[PDB]
Amino acid sequence: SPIETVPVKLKPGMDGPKVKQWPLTEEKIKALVEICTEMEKEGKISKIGPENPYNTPVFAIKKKDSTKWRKLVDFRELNKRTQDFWEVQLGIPHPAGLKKKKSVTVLDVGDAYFSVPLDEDFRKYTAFTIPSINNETPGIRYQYNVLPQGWKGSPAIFQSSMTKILEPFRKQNPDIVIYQYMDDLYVGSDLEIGQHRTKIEELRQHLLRWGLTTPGYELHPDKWTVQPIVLPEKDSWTVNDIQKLVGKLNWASQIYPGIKVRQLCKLLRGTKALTEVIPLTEEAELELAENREILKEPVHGVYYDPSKDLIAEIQKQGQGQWTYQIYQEPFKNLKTGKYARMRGAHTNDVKQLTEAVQKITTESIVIWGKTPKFKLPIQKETWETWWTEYWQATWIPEWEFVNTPPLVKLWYQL
Amino acid sequence: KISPIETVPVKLKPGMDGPKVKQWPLTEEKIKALVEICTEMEKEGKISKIGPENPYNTPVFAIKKKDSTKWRKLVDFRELNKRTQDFWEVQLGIPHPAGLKKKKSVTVLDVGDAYFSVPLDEDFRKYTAFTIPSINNETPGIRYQYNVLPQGWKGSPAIFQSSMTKILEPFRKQNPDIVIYQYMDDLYVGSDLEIGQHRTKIEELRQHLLRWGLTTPDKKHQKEPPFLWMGYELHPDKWTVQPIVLPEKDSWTVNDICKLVGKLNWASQIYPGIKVRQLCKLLRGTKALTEVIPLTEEAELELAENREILKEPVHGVYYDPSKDLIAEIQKQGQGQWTYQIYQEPFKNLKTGKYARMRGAHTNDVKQLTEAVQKITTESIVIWGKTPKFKLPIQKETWETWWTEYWQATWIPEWEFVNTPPLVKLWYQLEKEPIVGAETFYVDGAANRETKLGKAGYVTNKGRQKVVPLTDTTNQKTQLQAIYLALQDSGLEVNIVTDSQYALGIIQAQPDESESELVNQIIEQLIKKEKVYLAWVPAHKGIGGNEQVDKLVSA
DNA sequence: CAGTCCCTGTTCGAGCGCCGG
DNA sequence: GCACCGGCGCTCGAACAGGGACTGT
Ligand SMILES: Cc1cn([C@H]2C[C@H](O)[C@@H](COP(=O)(O)OP(=O)(O)OP(=O)(O)O)O2)c(=O)[nH]c1=O
Ligand SMILES: [Mg+2]
Ligand SMILES: [Mg+2]
Ligand SMILES: [Mg+2]
Ligand SMILES: [Mg+2]
Repeated sequence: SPIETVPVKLKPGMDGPKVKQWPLTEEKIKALVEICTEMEKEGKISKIGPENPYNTPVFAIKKKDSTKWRKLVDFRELNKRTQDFWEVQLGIPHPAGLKKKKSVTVLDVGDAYFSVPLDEDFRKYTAFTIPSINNETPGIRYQYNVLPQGWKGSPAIFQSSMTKILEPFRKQNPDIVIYQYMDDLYVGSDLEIGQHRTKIEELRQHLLRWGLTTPGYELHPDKWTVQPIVLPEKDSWTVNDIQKLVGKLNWASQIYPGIKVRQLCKLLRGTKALTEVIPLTEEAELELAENREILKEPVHGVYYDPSKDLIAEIQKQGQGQWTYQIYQEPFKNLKTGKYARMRGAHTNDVKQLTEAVQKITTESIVIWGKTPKFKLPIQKETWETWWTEYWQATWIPEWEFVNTPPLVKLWYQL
Repeated sequence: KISPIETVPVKLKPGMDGPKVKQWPLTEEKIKALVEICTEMEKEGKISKIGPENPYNTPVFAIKKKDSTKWRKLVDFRELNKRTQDFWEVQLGIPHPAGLKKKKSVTVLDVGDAYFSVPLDEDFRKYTAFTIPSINNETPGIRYQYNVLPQGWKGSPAIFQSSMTKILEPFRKQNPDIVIYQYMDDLYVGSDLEIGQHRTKIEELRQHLLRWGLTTPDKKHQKEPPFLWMGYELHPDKWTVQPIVLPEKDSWTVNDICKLVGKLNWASQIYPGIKVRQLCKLLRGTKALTEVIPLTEEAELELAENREILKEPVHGVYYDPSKDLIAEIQKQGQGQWTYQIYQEPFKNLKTGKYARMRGAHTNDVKQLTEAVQKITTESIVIWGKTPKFKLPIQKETWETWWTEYWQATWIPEWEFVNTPPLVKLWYQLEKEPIVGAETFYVDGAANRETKLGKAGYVTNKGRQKVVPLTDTTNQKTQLQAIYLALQDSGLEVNIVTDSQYALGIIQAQPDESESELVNQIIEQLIKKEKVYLAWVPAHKGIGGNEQVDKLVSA
């Protein structure tokens, strides 16, 4: 709806997104057609022809505590292509405070963008296409007229108005922290579990009051905490046990350079049978516990660098357990952690992977204000086929796939 | 009649001008036959005569049409296509008859002179200038530019399809129950109306299309049960493919094996059992398309086996959304799979084939899994849903696989079908080291400058063995040493290596491979009873590993 | 110890064909 | 001496990555 739009540039050297629309299920094409026919009548999107060379895929998800479908667009590409606009020109400050909070509620304030108009010279970049079941008709192309939900540039433009709406609430609640990441609003407090819930209720009202709708849940930062690398505690040690132990230690030495293995290798002199029991020597016993000591106190010299990318590797541990590590430069981890099976959901390794992905990303937003690039333990096709069945987030992070077997039953396990 | 629809605004890539390429000399038959096409279009206003103010030129030619008699004017815009702005292709795929639902009345129409009935952007008409040379080249030939959509330009299909959708948008509003499968100018219009009342909407649709410039000549399938649409023959109950003639010849060139695999693949759509892997092996080693290649023995068998599937009529039934979708998979040969999507026992919808060899070292399970995926993906494309699978694998085989594998894996709702050859895991390495089994420490090195190498083992009991190797690599030698440790051992072995690479291959439990060395290491592991494989860090003081390292150094 | 070579494994797009228009 | 666009298959080569050796000051 008309006022004054902001001139949005693309970096001279980069071209707009040109991504192919992947296949969608009937249940969700129908959903998209309805949402799009609605959104067009309202004037949010417009029909375009093939002379617009750009595309960005669309789909639909079904959020938790919702039976209504949500139109999600995979803007990942356009974001990479407009990062000077959203990171440099119009940055959104990240508070180091919500990490230190007790409870943080996330709010889907994405609805607010549909009021603000998008620059004409940019509407072209936000083009998408709905497919048709069994290719009855060619795809129906559309483009945004308003700010899009999924673009990292929408909150950037809305900052102006968002800070105004939020100021009277902040003036009387200076102790409460509000961070904005895309369609979401992270709101944290050092208050009581019950009093938090009502301040959130007041905030909802405050926004609903300023014209913005917002249709235990909430995150507990300090209830996550970094889990260490740990060595087993055997009563008696075998040849095999010592070798597996030496392996763990050898890779671990790439993280903590002070770990010595010498005396453990001294116990392994000559070709012994794998199940022969070797008792521990005086110095071997000292090196065991001394190495364990270095794995008790985490690696020093781990500083976030806001220009460098966040990287995350996940490991499938089996029986519903999944471990993760986030770093920027290898062996120098910023955060490490587990991921347990949620109560009531059916066992599907992909649901678990996607769930894990979303958790870690949320943590990464809350902690750093950025999303990580994921090194996923799954084959490309397997993921590309079922990830959208379990997705419930408004953002989508970067990912690559990796096949790497567990040589040393992953430093992370039992 | 040319369409009164608004033009799609076209631009040329920034800083580039239009084509100034000369017309090549043509055949007298073709030139004479192209003057008729151009005279017909001028009087109909489809092209326009241009004077000395148009510096552009592009060559034209003509191809014969599918049913002959009439020509097709083509323009070699390979040059303008380069200087023209990119488009976004609106055609996302080819419609499949297995996706069509059972209709009471059908009529498939084709729109004659399709592209030559849609306006071209008034501003862009200049670069679409061509030249028809005279009968014997006297003075200049007639010039001409386009006022309509040219056959051979990058922008043409996307603009036409898009222009066809805007044409059928008003008619569909007034007729929601009518299914118009539109692919270019080929409209399969199908309804649940009675034959008399159906034929009336078709005349309303015909008249609608003629108000829009789009003519439908009297070569529109009326009510003729053998409807030829999209390379198929559609009967009211069932559909089949159009006649597929596979050519028999004594000597074959590489261009022919390409043509045969492509034909065979097309026919995989509904003829179950098609195999191409051995025929496809003849395209290996690049070579010329003109060069003759001899048909090997295993490929002669396959072409004969495929010839046998083809001389039999097979049909596929249409879709019933009130009934659910079933997909079934069979193992063919090595790395080859066939599936079939049905709703009822002998009544198939579509059949298929999965033969991709992704990776150097895979297994049946891994392959069955990517087969399941290929279907799921294309099922969502045709019916908008995923099917229930009937798979040749045990619930317990699958369970041992996924719970033990390091990648995340999943196959949808499926049921075990007891149809041999079954998909199984041929071995399973031990979680813990075998007590009462000999421990084999293995390593194997190679000199990268002389291409020579050694590979061997040393055991706890005192057993030892090193072997010289000819044209090896450092990785092959470490693989050779696992092979040795497996030959010279009992039913129960314990092998300990310092190679990530090798162990990595074996941990993934391969049952096939591109490498013969790896193939026989598998053959050996299957022959065993209990095998425990483990890893150790290279240049550390691991007594056992250290001993073999020295031995393989010279 | 660091670059550097080789091996081996990937992923992408190109090229050819098939079918459709 | 020959156009376009789409989907699929199949092979090849480019580009890239990781590990183990090598070499070198
Ligand atoms: C098969 C084919 C189609 N096309 C496009 C352009 C045609 O206008 C359109 C439809 O092709 P056809 O319908 O096969 O040809 P047409 O409609 O122009 O004329 P008619 O009905 O008289 O056969 O498809 C090409 O550009 N080249 C081709 O070789
Ligand atoms: Mg036609
Ligand atoms: Mg046609
Ligand atoms: Mg060695
Ligand atoms: Mg060595």
